[PDB]
Amino acid sequence: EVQLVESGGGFVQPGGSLRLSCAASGFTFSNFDMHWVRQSPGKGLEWVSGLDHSGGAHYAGSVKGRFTISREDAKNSLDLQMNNLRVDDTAVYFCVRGTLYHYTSGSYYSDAFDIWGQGTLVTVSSASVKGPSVFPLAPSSKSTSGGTAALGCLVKDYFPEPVTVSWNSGALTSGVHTFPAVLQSSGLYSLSSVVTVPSSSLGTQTYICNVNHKPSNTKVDKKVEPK
Amino acid sequence: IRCFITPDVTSQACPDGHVCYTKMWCDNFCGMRGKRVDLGCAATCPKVKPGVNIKCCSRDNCNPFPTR
Amino acid sequence: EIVLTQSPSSLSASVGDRVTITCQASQDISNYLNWYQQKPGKAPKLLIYAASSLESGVPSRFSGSGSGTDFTLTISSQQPEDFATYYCQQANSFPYTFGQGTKVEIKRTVAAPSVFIFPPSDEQLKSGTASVVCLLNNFYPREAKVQWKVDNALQSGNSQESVTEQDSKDSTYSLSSTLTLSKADYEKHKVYACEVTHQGLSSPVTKSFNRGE
Repeated sequence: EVQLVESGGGFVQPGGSLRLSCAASGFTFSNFDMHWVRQSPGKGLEWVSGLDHSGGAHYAGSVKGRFTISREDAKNSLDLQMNNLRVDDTAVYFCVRGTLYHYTSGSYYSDAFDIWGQGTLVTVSSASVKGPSVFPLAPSSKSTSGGTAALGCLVKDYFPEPVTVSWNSGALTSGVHTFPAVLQSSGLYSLSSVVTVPSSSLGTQTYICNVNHKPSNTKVDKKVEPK
Repeated sequence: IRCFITPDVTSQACPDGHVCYTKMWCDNFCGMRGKRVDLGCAATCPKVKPGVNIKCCSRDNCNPFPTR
Repeated sequence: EIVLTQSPSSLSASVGDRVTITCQASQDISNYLNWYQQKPGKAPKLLIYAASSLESGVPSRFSGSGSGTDFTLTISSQQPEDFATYYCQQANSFPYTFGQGTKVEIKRTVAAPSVFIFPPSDEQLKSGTASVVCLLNNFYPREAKVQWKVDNALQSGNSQESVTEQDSKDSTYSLSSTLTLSKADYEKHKVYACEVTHQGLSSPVTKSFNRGE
C-alpha cells in the first residue's frame, strides 16, 4: 500500500515560516525523486520543488530564495521549509512521487507524478485566528404550506479555512448543500450550509448544524427553528 | 520463492509466490528507450495482453534484470 | 517556462458522449506529456504518460494522442465517474508546468431554481450587522443572475455568492448569495427582495420579506 501523508500545514502572517513534512510508506523512498506541487483556484496546479533520488534540488522561480526542500531517507520523510511567506503562497500543498520506470536502456525518473498525498492547506494572511459566529437561516411557512422548505446555517467571519459542517451529527445528508466559503474584504471567510426538507418537517423534525473550526478549537451546534 | 522485484531490482522473499517473472512491452517511449521491464513474483505465471512478453521461472532469483 | 493551454476550459457532456480535450505547448515537448484527472477535494490521479500510454487500471475509453506541440485526451464513452477536471503536464524541461485544466460537467435538461430568502437573525443584529441570504436550489445550467433590492434600490458591492459543485444525483447547481448591511442600515428599510433570472424562468422570480412583518 503506497502512501504519502503530509503534516505541518498552517497559517502565518506575510513574512512568516512553516515546515511541511511528508511521510512515505509502502515503497523504498530513497530510490525515488520526490516533489511538492501546489494548487489554488487562481494558480491552477504549480510544481514548487523537486529533490531527485541523487540529492539534486530544483525550484520554481516563484519560490527561489524562500523555500528549501530536504529529505531524510532513514525516516522516509520529505520536508519543505517555507520562509518569507507571501499571500500568493496560499494553496493546498501536495507531496508527490516522481515515476521510476525501467527499460532495457535503463532507469528513467520523474516522467510523471504517479503518487500524490491528500494535500495540506497553507494560508498566508495579515488576518488573525477567529472562530465563526453561526447564525440560523430560519425558514418561515404557513401551517398549511406544502412542497420543499429550505433552512440553513450562516457560518460567518472565521479565519483561516477550513470549517466542517454536518447536520444532525451526520444523520442528515439528503438535500444538504454546503457552499464554498467566500473571502470578505475583512480577510475573514463566510460560508452557508442549507438543507431542503418537506415543508411539514419544520413542525416535526429537529435540525442542528454541527460546525467545527479546528484552527480556533471552536465547535458549535446550532439548532435552526422555524420563525 | 525469492525473486527480483522492480522498481528496486532487489531479491525479495515472496512466501506465497511460486514463480518469478520478467515482463516486457512497448510504451510510447519504446522508440527512444526500448521496452519497459517489470520483474516480480506471482502465485502462478501471470496472463498478459498480446503485445506483452512474459517469461516465468520457478527457482530463487531466476529473473535478474535482463542486461545481455 | 513552457506554457500549456487546454481547450476548451470547460464543456458539458452526456453519459456515453465522446469527449475531446486538447493541450497546446508553447514549444516542442516531444511526447513528454501526462494527463491527470482531479475531482473536488481530491488529489490529481495520473491517467496517461508519454502522451498515449495508459497507467494500469485506466479504462479503455481513455486514450491520448499527439506529439510536439499538440496533444488530445479522448474519452470515447463518458461515464459518471469521468466528470472531473483534466490537466496536461509537460516533463520536457524545468520547471514542470501544467495546463489550466478542463472541467467536464454533466449535460441535463434546463431546471429552474427554487428560490428562498432568509432574514437576518436577532443574534446577528445584536452584534451590529444584518446578513440576508438568498438560496437558488437545484437549477441547470449554472448561469444565474441574483439582484438584491432594498426598498427597490439595487444593492451592489455588499453581497457575495458561491455555487456548489454539480450534484451527484440530479446534475444540478445551487447558489447562495449573502447581502450584508449594518444593523442601522437594515433598520432604515422595509422591503428586502432577491430577484432571480435564469434560462428556466419565463420571467424573473422575486422572493421578498418586510422587516418586522
